[PDB]
Amino acid sequence: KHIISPFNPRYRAWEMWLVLLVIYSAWICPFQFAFITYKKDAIFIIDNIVNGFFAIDIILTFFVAYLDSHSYLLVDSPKKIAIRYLSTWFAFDVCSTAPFQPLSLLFNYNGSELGFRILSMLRLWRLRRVSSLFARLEKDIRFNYFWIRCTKLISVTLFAIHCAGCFNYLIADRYPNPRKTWIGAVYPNFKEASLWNRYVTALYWSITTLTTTGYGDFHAENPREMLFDIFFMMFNLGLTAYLIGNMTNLVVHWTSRTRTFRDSVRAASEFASRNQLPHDIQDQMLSHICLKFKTEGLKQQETLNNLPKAIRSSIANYLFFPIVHNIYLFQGVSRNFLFQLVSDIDAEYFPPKEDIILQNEAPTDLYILVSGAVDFTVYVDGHDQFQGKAVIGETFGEVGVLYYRPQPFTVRTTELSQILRISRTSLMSAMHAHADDGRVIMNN
Amino acid sequence: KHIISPFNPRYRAWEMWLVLLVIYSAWICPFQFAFITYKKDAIFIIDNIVNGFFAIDIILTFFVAYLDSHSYLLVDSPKKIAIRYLSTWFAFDVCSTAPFQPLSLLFNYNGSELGFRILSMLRLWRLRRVSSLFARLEKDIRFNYFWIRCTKLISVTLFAIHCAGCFNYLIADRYPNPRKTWIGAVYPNFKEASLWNRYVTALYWSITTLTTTGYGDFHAENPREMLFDIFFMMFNLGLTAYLIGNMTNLVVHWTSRTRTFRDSVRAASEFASRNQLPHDIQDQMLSHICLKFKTEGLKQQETLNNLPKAIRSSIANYLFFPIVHNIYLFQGVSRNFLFQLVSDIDAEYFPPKEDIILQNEAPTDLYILVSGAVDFTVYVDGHDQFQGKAVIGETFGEVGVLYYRPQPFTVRTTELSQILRISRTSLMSAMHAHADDGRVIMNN
Amino acid sequence: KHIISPFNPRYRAWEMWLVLLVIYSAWICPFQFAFITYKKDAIFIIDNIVNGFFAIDIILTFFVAYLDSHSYLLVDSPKKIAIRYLSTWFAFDVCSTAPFQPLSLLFNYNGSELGFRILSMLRLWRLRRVSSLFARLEKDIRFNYFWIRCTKLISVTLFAIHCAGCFNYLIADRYPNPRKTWIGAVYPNFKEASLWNRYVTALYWSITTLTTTGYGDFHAENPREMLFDIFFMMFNLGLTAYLIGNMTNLVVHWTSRTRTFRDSVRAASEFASRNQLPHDIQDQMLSHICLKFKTEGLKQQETLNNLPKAIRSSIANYLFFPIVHNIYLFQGVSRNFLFQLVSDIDAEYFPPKEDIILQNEAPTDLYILVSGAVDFTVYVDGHDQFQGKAVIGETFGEVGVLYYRPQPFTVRTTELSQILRISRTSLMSAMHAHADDGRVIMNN
Amino acid sequence: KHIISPFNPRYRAWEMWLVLLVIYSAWICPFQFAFITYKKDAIFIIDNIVNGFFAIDIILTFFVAYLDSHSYLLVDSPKKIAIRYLSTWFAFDVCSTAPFQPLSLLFNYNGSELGFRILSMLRLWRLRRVSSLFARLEKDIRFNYFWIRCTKLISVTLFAIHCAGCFNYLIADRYPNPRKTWIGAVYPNFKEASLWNRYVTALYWSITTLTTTGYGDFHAENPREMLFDIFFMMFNLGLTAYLIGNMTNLVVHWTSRTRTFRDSVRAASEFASRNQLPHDIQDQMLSHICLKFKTEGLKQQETLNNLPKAIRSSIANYLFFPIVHNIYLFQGVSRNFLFQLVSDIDAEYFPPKEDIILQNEAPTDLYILVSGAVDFTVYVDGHDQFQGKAVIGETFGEVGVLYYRPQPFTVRTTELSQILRISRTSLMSAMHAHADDGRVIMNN
Ligand SMILES: CCCCCCCCCCCCCCCCCC(=O)OC[C@H](COP(=O)(O)OCCN)OC(=O)CCCCCCCCCCCCCCCCC
Ligand SMILES: CCCCCCCCCCCCCCCCCC(=O)OC[C@H](COP(=O)(O)OCCN)OC(=O)CCCCCCCCCCCCCCCCC
Ligand SMILES: CCCCCCCCCCCCCCCCCC(=O)OC[C@H](COP(=O)(O)OCCN)OC(=O)CCCCCCCCCCCCCCCCC
Ligand SMILES: CCCCCCCCCCCCCCCCCC(=O)OC[C@H](COP(=O)(O)OCCN)OC(=O)CCCCCCCCCCCCCCCCC
Repeated sequence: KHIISPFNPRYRAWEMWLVLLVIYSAWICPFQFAFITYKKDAIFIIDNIVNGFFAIDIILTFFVAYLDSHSYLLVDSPKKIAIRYLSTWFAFDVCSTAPFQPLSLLFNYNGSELGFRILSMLRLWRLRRVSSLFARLEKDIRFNYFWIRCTKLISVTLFAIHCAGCFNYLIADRYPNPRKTWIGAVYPNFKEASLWNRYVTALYWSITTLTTTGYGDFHAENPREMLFDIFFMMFNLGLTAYLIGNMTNLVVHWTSRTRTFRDSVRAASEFASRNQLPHDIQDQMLSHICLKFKTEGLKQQETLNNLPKAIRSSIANYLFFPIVHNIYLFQGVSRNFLFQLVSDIDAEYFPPKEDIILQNEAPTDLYILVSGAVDFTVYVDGHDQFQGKAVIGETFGEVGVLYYRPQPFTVRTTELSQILRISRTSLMSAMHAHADDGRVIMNN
Repeated sequence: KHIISPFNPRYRAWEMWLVLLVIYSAWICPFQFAFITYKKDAIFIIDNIVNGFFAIDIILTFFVAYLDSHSYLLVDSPKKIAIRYLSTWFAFDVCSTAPFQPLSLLFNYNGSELGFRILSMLRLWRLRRVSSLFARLEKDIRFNYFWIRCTKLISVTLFAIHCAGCFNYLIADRYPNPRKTWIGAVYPNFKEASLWNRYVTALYWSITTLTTTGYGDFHAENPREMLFDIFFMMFNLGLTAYLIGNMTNLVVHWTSRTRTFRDSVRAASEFASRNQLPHDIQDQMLSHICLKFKTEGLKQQETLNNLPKAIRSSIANYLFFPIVHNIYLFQGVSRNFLFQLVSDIDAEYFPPKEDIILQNEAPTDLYILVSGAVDFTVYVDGHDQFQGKAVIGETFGEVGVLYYRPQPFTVRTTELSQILRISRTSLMSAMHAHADDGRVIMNN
Repeated sequence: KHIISPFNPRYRAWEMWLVLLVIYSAWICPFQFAFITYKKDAIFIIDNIVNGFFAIDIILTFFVAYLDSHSYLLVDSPKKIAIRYLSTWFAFDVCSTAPFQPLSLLFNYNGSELGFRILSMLRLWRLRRVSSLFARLEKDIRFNYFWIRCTKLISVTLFAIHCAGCFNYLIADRYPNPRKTWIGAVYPNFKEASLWNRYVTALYWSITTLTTTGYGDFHAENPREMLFDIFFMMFNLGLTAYLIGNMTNLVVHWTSRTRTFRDSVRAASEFASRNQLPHDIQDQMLSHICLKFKTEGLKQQETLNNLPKAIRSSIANYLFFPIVHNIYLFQGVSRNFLFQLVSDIDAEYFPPKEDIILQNEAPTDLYILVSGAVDFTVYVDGHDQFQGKAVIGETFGEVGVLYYRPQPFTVRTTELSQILRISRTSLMSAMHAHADDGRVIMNN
Repeated sequence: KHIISPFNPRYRAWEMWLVLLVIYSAWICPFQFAFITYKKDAIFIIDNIVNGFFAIDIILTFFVAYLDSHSYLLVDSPKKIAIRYLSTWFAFDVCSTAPFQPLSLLFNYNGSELGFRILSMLRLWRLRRVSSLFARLEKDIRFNYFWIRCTKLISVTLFAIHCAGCFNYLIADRYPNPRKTWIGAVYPNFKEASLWNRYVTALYWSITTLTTTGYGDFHAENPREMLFDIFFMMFNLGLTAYLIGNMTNLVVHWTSRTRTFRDSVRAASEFASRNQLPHDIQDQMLSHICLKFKTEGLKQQETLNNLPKAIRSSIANYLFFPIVHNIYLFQGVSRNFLFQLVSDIDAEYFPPKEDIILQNEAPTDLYILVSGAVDFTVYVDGHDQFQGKAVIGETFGEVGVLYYRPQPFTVRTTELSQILRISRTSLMSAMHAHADDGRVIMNN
């Protein structure tokens, strides 16, 4: 219709500008509540320009498409747009837009009272535009997760230091008795003096109790600050148990790859020590785990067991398709038979001096050497050698279909392919009875 | 029999009222132990009305059915009811009901002594009605788990602040020497003065050491408070290691859905970067993981692999039964053959521009388009198109039973069904040899 | 041979007595190092009786069998016993037995010096008998794990409070300058006075910094205590990060059963809300998860998938063997055919009003009602009913071997057995072609 | 070519020497920044000898092979070596080598200024040689993981104590007002006195706030130290939430073997208590879990399900190959038939008095006794006995191919082999129709 979708450029840059008017309007919202208690006319225009840019956006979000939850498609219908916005965030977001301190200055008051500037704390209710941006950026795959989760953990404590260093200056500044307050016991005057733009003393108190260091030079004196310190030191129990529990969740997400690798190396050194294995086979099982971690990641088979059928079969056709193409065992065969390279477990990456195929074995699989070198041997000491692109196991459908002639083992560092009795024995039926003819030509 | 079962309304509202008489009777139980040490006749009637409502419930729970543990059925037998209650919570719950301070006032005493009002601390033994309600509400599926586990974590610390701010006023109030106590060193009188209903000073001390802030304005002076601070600061080691360990368990339960999603996106970007994949296939595997998370949740296949046989087969008959009904390949077929839509993996939700079926493939499955659109193509650039309810893979049991004619790929956002060679090839035997006749009519 | 095995009664009660002489000899080992610096003749006999009971056990452990690591059998050979004990714990355990303070009093000294009573700190090296008992009791299945792991966490901190409250009294008691120490700044004399058997002041200092409360009434004054507080406050970083990390491991072991239950309920309420399921099928899938948790535990199928072959088949022969015995479909059949009740998935426990078998289905399984009641119905509203021990699905090998006549659904609370086409169709071969004869007699 | 590979001995010992010149050059880098503010000529030669050994290594790393990331092979090409080093760590590592304090002494200055010795803090940028050594040693399997991860956790806090105890002495030493600083309020002079080589006071302040103990004897006085304490106490929130989250990760890696063992024992005692099993079968299922943990580890089947095909088949040929060799059922058979001992589940280790084979069962497997003893019995009380190397189940391919004659059960402690109907029934095809002849000879 005549509705703008909630995507680029005239809306995802307007929404990024209203975030900068929430970070500002949640900094001066408890700061002018305590320190700058005049608010005559100097900052008065910025807090009304900003409050005007949040009245436009009440109008503007009756024209956004909102991306329906049960259909996963955009809704372009100005009635269902309207009933949704009027039921979730209209009675909440119009109570943060109507001016109480600027506009209702004209009735009787002087722009300052206790139960009249507390109504200006509803400009902290527009913080949901920032909290619903951290929820959106966590699922955006082009943004990091360790540096969004810590930005959410930093911005919460920076707001808890600020909003409780300005709520403990109001208890001291509005005490009818003399300086028997937390700041008055060491700095006896602290008013109309001591450089009001440097409120570092009020933040130094808040960081000392939120981190639970506690020096005791600033502490509660009157029973008004004993109530506030009880309600603040119960908040800091819940805060530091939330930062520690979140950083514990992040360290586990940090170091889970290197820890489950050191679990499987440990479990394969417990196995080769209980059974008193020789050193010549313990090195073959430990060099393989180290090379599987360097090359195949940690969970690669679980990664591409979730791709449906055609994302997986298109990965295996960019990868090693001209490897299985130009070998002699499939030469002059049709395109559609070498379009079944969909069960190649090509994640081999064998280390040097590792046996791929033993001397005699149940001949389960052929291997295709992608890059590297392999040296055949016979029962005591023989010598044959395969080159950098050949096949090393093709005598599992011929005169030795119950045995193996050589015992190959790598020399440099070799990547193989491992086609395993599902595309030569369990693929009798599709095409290519010609492959069994191409093998006997090489044996002359 | 004549026995009331432990369910609604005359028992699950009576049990909710005795919880409010435990929250009260665990607040004034250490409060009148220390501050209001008179207890002449003012609060005396409320602590005996409440103590009478706990004598009724000793009688009443000889008539409750209790829901046997090895049979999972209610026991209505007034003898086995009686032996169970007399062996678990009778010698414990009659020691919290007999009045020691009210009733044994009449022998010799004045209602106050050290070893006589400590016997009134057995009214803290009725706290098991609250602790066995948090265990019941955690397994009730109509109550939340993140806001029951934090209510249990708040009520434990609120009781630890209260019961140790009233046990450290008794050490100061009952010290025979003058004000060389923790409160006497700063407020030298603090007795018969300083507004006894405002005991905020005793809670301000307890919150300062339980959170381990520690200001040092209130500290131990005499060796009676040095013993109590040792036994209290060893409790706060075990308390804050229990709140942090529980909130770490809750944050892991909070953010496990978005963290294992960002693990699988990371593992599929490590795979497409080691193998140097082109950008045109990396976008197909990354847009699929993002859409599988939005629609199929996280573990949906593990959810409905635990439903037995008929909960699962009734889900698949409300869902997409008139989808597989009115298509041409099953038209005029019996009801009982299209009552085997029990292996439809209908959780497709394919993104736009994703290939469902390649050009040539092992023809494993037919697909039924539920909602969306799909455009067929030929080897270079062709064009055919399926509508919003048709079948896009039905040539896997006919003239191309070893191949595929088109290569379909989505355009809008499409949900499919994927019946896969278990209800057309491995269902030769039940019924419907007519389905192979309905296909040749559409090919004319 | 003539060797005692390391088991009951004359050795596992002697070893439990030497543990009580380690708990004692690790309490007075830093206590007489600092406070009771005389040690003339009063406690002198107990520290030599105890030191004699540890010289017997050097002799005695040349006659213990020790239970070999690679063979899991006891070694009774007094030579290999000897080489093992002489290589692990002989040069360590004879350095904790030879008396330096008692026995070498006779050369020149008065039983006290700095570099002579530090050699009596090697009586802390016999703590390995306690540390190797916590490792043994953790794998003993008749002892708890939550109350052994916390006893190890309590005994470590109780020793860290004691051994660092006695090492910070030696810095104050042996300072050549006057009372400008941590205790001397508030209690100026503190020597030959202030009730030496009450060293609570030295423990009150240690608990204040180990829990990191910190009051500042006792702090370091001289640069000897500034060095000790640096080496102690680096130990308390490693200590409280070890208690919090261990209690986090215990809370996860505490509450893993109720948390993964609330994960699977949540995942099945996300599934029934995205697909807009009716309320009459959402209650069937949610009442089943709640009853599977109450009765089948959490992981029962993973429990008895690890028992080898005959522990599992003997569980299923005590359980529900006279259930499958005396039914009509196996009546007059041999013992060895109803000795194949080894694939009965009897963990049914169906809730009320849950459908077991639909109206028409692939007839996969028969069910045997163990306890409860079941009511059959026909397509709209019919009525038949099975009793408390009958068979409800036996028409899957007869005239309806492609269908189902009724649609049973529970009424009370029912436990079933579910034999599923592996002991009636895939057991044609063993015995009992008579079972197909017993079915046609009941149909007359 | 003429290029040295990054391995032993002339490079992996040169790199270990430059680590000792980073540990030194990150200790005196903030130490001479604050305390030794002269730096005339005494330490001047060591900070230029060290700065010369880091100018050699800028030259030397244009000749190292670097082990390519996508090929896992060394690159010997002096052009691609050069473009890699010039793009990662050349503009970073030449800014830490050019002398600013020594070499630019000759222009105008006296070797000390604020914005001139801050440029000597770029000698902290050579710390990446230490941080990239902890990343390398974590994946080296010949080094431990619990004592590399704690060495990284100790070295971070030792640097945070040092670098913030020297940055808070510069605020006190360079304050133009008199001693109204943190150290000046208690030690009023502290300059040209109080033993400058003992800066323990500046570390005692830093350890008191980093561990959040907080005594209050040293606290901020001027508004320069109130800014530094805010920026430091926000760092200590992020530091102690990183040490606790890392030690929680290490304790879970510490005690995961004994915790999942106590989970499976608990889950098998919940199962044998709900079903009211007799004590004679509960002991058989609990003694088996305890012996499977002692011998088979925790995850042994998951260990050797990842070895490819020939590491696994060479483990089973060193292990129990002369066990299956010299038994009567395979005597005089070829080598290649007893080269298929690749499906032997030899991890039995049965406890005493445990039934291996019941009286009548589906005869699924034969067993070969490796070490131990086994006693046969008949239905009530019979007696036969197998020796220490015999076969105990071979009547599953003969006259009782639907039954079992004895019911063996162990007596001492027995390890078996369990060949299970895949090498006698599903190996009809390879060789050895002679094995069925060798069985009838033993039955005479
Ligand atoms: C130097 C100063 C300069 C800077 C000055 C300030 C600049 C401000 C700039 C703006 C900052 C942004 C502020 C808002 C950030 C957004 C916050 C947010 O999104 O947090 C939401 C968070 C939800 O949790 P999260 O982990 O995101 O959940 C994921 C799954 N939903 O939820 C939270 O935030 C949770 C926070 C934890 C709070 C714990 C409270 C525990 C309370 C326990 C009470 C105990 C009982 C007390 C009773 C005492 C009575 C006697
Ligand atoms: C009122 C008082 C009354 C009572 C008085 C005292 C009575 C004493 C009675 C005896 C008490 C028993 C004492 C011994 C108990 C046995 C201790 C034990 O077994 O602990 C071993 C434990 C091993 O760890 P655990 O988790 O058991 O391992 C499981 C897997 N192996 O290992 C541990 O213990 C670990 C302990 C943690 C220590 C952390 C140290 C961190 C160090 C940080 C660095 C310090 C040095 C820095 C130097 C660098 C300079 C910058
Ligand atoms: C206005 C301000 C004041 C307002 C006051 C309000 C009045 C209070 C209202 C009453 C309401 C609260 C009533 C009490 C709460 C009831 C909840 C409860 O008790 O829960 C039981 C809980 C069970 O544990 P949970 O983890 O739930 O177990 C799950 C699996 N069973 O178990 C627990 O809760 C366990 C408690 C944890 C404590 C652990 C600390 C013990 C450590 C001791 C260490 C000693 C070591 C000694 C070392 C010294 C060495 C020298
Ligand atoms: C007795 C005294 C003697 C003194 C001797 C001194 C000798 C020192 C010799 C040198 C010692 C080593 C120094 C270098 C340390 C080397 C280790 C290192 O840097 O490692 C990097 C480490 C990496 O992280 P790790 O978890 O290993 O990652 C694994 C997966 N990549 O990363 C880290 O280490 C991370 C650092 C810790 C994290 C700190 C978190 C702080 C964040 C909070 C900041 C808040 C900012 C607020 C913003 C306010 C905005 C207004």
